[PDB]
Amino acid sequence: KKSSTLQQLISETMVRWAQESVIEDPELVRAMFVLLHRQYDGIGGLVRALPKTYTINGVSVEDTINLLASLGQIRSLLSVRMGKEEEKLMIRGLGDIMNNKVFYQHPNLMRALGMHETVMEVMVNVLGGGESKEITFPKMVANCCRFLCYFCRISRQNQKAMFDHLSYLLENSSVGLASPAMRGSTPLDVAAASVMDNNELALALREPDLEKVVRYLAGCGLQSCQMLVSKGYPDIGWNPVEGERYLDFLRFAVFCNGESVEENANVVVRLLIRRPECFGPALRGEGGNGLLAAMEEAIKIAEDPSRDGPSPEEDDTIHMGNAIMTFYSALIDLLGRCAPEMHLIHAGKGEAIRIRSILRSLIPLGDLVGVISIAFQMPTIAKDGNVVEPDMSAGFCPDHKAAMVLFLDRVYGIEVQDFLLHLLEVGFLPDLRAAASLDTAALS
Amino acid sequence: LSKKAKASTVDLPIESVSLSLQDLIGYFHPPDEHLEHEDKQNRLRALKNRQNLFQEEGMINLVLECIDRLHVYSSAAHFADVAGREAGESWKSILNSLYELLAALIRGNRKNCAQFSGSLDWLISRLERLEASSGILEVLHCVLVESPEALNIIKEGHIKSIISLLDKHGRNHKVLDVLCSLCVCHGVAVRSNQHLICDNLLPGRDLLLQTRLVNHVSSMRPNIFLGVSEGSAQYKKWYYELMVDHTEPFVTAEATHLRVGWASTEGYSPYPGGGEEWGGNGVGDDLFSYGFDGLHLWSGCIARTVSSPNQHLLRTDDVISCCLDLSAPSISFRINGQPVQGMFENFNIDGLFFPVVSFSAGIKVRFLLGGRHGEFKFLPPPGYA
Amino acid sequence: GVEIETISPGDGRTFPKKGQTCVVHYTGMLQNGKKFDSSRDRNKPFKFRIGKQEVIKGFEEGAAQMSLGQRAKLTCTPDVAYGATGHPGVIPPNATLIFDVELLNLE
Amino acid sequence: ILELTEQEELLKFHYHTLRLYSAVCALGNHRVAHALCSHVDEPQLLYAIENKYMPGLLRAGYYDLLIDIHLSSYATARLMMNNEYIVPMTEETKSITLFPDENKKHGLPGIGLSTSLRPRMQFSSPSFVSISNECYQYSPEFPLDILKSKTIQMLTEAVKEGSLHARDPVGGTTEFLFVPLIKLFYTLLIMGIFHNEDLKHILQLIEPSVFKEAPKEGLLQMKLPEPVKLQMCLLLQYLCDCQVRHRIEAIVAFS
Amino acid sequence: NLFLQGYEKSWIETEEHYFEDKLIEDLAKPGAEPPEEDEGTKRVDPLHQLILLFSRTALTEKCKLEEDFLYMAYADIMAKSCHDEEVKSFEEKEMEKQKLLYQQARLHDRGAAEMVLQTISASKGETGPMVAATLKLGIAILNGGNSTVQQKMLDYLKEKKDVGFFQSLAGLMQSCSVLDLNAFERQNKAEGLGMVTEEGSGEKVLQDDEFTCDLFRFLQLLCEGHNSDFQNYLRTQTGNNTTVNIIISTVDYLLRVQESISDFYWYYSGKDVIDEQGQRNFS
Repeated sequence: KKSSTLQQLISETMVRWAQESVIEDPELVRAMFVLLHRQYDGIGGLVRALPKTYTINGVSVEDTINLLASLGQIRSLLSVRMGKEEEKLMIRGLGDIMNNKVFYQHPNLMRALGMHETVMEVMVNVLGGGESKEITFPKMVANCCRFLCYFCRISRQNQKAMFDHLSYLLENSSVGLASPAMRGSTPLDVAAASVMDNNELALALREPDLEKVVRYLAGCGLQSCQMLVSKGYPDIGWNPVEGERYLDFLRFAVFCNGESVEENANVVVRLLIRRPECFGPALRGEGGNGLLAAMEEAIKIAEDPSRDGPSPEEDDTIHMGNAIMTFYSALIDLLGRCAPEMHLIHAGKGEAIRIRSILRSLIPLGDLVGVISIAFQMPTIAKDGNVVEPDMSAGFCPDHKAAMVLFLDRVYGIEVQDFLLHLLEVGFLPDLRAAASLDTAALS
Repeated sequence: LSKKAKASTVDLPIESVSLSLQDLIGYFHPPDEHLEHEDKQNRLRALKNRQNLFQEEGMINLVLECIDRLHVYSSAAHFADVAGREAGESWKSILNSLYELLAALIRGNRKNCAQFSGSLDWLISRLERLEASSGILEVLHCVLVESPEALNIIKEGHIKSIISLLDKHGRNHKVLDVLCSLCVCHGVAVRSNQHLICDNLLPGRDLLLQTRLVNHVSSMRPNIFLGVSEGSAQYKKWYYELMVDHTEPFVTAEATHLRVGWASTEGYSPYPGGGEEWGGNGVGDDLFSYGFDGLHLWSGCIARTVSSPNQHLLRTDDVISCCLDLSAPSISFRINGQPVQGMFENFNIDGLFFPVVSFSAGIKVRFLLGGRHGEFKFLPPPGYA
Repeated sequence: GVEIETISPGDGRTFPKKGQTCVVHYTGMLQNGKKFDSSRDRNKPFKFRIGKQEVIKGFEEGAAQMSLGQRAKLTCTPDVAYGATGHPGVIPPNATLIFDVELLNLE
Repeated sequence: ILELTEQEELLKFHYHTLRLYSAVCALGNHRVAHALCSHVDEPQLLYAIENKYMPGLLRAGYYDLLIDIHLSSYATARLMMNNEYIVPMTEETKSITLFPDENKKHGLPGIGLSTSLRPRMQFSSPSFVSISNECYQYSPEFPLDILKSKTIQMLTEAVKEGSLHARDPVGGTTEFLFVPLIKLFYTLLIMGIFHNEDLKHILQLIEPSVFKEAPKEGLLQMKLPEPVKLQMCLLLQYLCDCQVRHRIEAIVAFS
Repeated sequence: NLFLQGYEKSWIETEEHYFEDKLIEDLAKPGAEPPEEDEGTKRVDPLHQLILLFSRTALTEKCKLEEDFLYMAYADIMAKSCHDEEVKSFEEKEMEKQKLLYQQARLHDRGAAEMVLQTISASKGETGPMVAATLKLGIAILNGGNSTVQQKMLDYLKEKKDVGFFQSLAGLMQSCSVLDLNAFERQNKAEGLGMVTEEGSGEKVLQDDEFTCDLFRFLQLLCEGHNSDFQNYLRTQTGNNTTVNIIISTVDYLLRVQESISDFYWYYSGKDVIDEQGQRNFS
């Protein structure tokens, strides 16, 4: 009786070879025993293949073939060194995958193909190449981060798959934070999109990651920005442009879907108070003038051309006062979102009361009242019918006051009638009056 | 010695340096393959630790300094003029041993290969020198096989120098191995390096050996043997005809070969001279044969275009008439009764002559030799037999 | 700048007229005699239609000055084919190209 | 070149030149492959593959060059695409069943109707008279049917001759005779050119008794060296993968 | 697609067939050796070759231990072949012991103890599936207190003077996990929210119970039967340059587990009823 089966034939042949001769090449031994194990574990083939099995309708066959060809190009281009032409090919292929429709329609196939793994492998190669030489081919990092952010936004399961790869992204979070126009194109943005609007992932967030982010933020307050001081921006001791990004990540970590994850908020508050350098020079406590004086100083910087600009493409001119103001607004927003919910305070949990007391000690009421009292500068029309427009990319923005209001509502609370009247008079009526004055069709 | 202190005052421990270099080569010698696997692993760990300690103590820079100090002298004779005669003889051996030690120190250690990246450019600057070419090539191969960074330092000028090493030093497979290592390292291909190597080496077609398929060519000749000498009873003029019954232009990818004319023996031996026994050579491919293909006159493997009425490469139903005169060295042809406008003169008449046709596969021809053997379609020229 | 000497005669009337696909077997060799290209090796005839700059201009008018069924050898001066740069990897710079071309069919 | 059996230096230099020719076009350098098509031509490659008196080193080098210039780029893509099963739902997919007929007898591996999506095969015609550069995409074209027929004939001859244990294997050694040939056969099988009766004949060559269609010794029982044993293991791995793909397609058909 | 996934998990994974003992018995047969032209020393059997390959891979010097699916599968196969697992009589139990001693002999006669020591040594104190499989194989070959295996392991350790083995053991002890009240509270919050991942939430508390139990069962079997020599060796490795106190490390891990259990008890102190997940964590 012959084997009559390929399985039995392999099982006989490999054993016969091994018992006939002592194989010297380790690769032959490995291959023979792998094949024998596959014959004796035939259910292994199914249990391994089925996870990577997908089904599509006939109408999407051509579109799937195009996506598979693009993925094959990107995969094959992992065996070649990073270069100009390879950069161009990565960019065209990733763009084709984005433009393709099955990428949106079938996220499960996209995840089963291991596409995010390939994109992040390209990113790892680019970032590793020249660690001491800073970053080369900076448009790979941008395009790959954008692709991964869209991949996260497609589906929740893809978001969890990207969350699995979190430690590396936070380790290289400082790739392109200082350079503008890269928003949504840095690994920190990928991490933020991976932990965005997911209670399960926010709760799965660990303490060491928050510690890493807090240390990066503390460094951004202790040390100036090397690239800005090299390009000629005036030197200040801290780095608002990166501090703002690191604060936005913590905002997304602590605040989710309208409520606040107390587990992730308490840790952030404790780390921030442990390292007071994260609060900026005004709030360090070592003779800091205060938030109200700091924002007035930033306004004066905004009018001053010398300190606002480098004074040796428009986005390259980082308006220094606006950067400081945005940093302070982001810090206040993060703290307000970390403030506990009022129902827990009603319940009387001691930890929430302690956190609220800490926040109130950190930020006095008067400073918030003053910052709310500060007003903008209205655009006006000349003779000619051309309304002059103060640069919105600079100057004081209503978004800055929005964070102040959020903190005031979430921490201090408006529960006293004369206090509400005083707040109204000092800061809310002037804003509404300015809005009403800006109601003309030309100014609208 | 460079500062020109007198020779006997300066002391050069030549023998000590040679013996120490040999001992260090033995120290860094790689393990033998017949050793058992555990011994393999132990010796490999010991060699790796030795290399790491030497690199941390900076034993590689000292070797480079000695090498640089030794290359200031152009030749062994010059070094023997400056230093002593014994140093003169030992100078080549010491220089080779230093390069061997460098190769043994950097081989198999990725960290050392990476730290040698900065010094790569200085190393390849003396590749042209015959005194150190082999050692420099070995060191470069050892660096490139294991240092992915090194390929990022190797540039277009270095690739050109490596290629020109083949042109100036002749065929050497180690340069080819270095060029192969340049293309791909650790499964990753450097496309810029591939493009430069291709565009700088391949188009020349002057260094690498070339290959092509050549149709086999055979030769048909009659028994007659024609010669001229003083006091010899042989007529000086002869004439025969060839008829082409059928000829396929392209039986294979190459053009069909069909040449007719006269060939000359060497001396008085009955063997054709000056040509290979077998291959792609036929009538006119040497200086002992003279041929016609219908468009060109073939002699000495050189073809010159000759005009004729209605020029065409030999086709079906063509009558070729060949005329040989030995009174004055002269070979002339005539196609289909129309005389071709070219002829040979002043060729060697020492040897014997005979008709010959050379061909590849796909011909159908007949020898119209005259008389009982044939009938001439065109009546022979006057005085021609 | 293209000289043509016939190797085998053709009909002499059916010249290539414009907007027409030409079926040719060609064999390209450098001036020294080294072959670099041949359609007979690939064993499929070459197709190109006239006036659209698909092929080199020497091969253009050298095939245009021909007739159906005619075999001829086409000598191309460097300025008509790969003038100064040359073809990367195959043709060296400033090279004169020799082509053996047969016009099998016109459609 | 057959004379190079006695000139050692020329043989070594030419073998390393062939290796360099492979290296420059390694890993999908299609422009370099198109350039090398001028130097090493199709008729030369076929002659080198078919010839019996060629030295072993040159034979292996020419086999590797033929694989690298023409058949490596698509084989690599299909190998990277192998472990993934995207099957459309069509009539052909629904018609697929685990077993061919009523009795539970295994069908011959590879043979059957497979509807899983696989990479497209596209080749470019290498010509240096055309000016357009669109030909630089896609590897150069080759006569795959002729290559298939020659590979089958050569394997049939080699299996029969090697069993007699002659003293003159092609290339001088059994390794030189078998490794390049099995490598070309494995590359073609991976590409998927083999179909129907060709697959049946080559499986009969691999093993007569087992793959017998409804003495003679196959490749598995001829006591081959270790390098050829590794290639046989690769071939058997591919056969097992084909069986797994058929099983997956039948499961999707039932679903 | 949903049916493919569900069918996979529910049927293909759950399908179980037993082949390990037959495969090992067929792999251990010296096949037609006298008919073969051995003409020298006895050729090693295929199982011996597999063990030698796996041992050489571990002995190869390298910074980290890479996951090898071949080792992952074959260690499991060999462990299942060893164990192959109402009141029984004296003869029945003694037959069970004798059959186990032969099923273990088939592997410790070919160098399995040296492999399971080498892999643990090369692990360098990094918890992983390779270490888990090696520990399971060691337990399988050491069940019942195999004196021959204990002697082989002790002789190997003393002869090659390996400190990496004990260092890796200490690192694994440190890496072993305990109850995590913070993770438990986060899982409870997620469950209260309503989107529940039972596969993910459960594993976070007490990360690797099976790994910890196997790691300590290996250590107990290493001294099983009152092996005084190895008991003293675990305390103080006399020959080696560096000594690691495995006994004190075990005591420290016990102290950490006690604190974790006490904290969990304090969290359930006020609550009158213990939930099912809390009961599972306690168990």
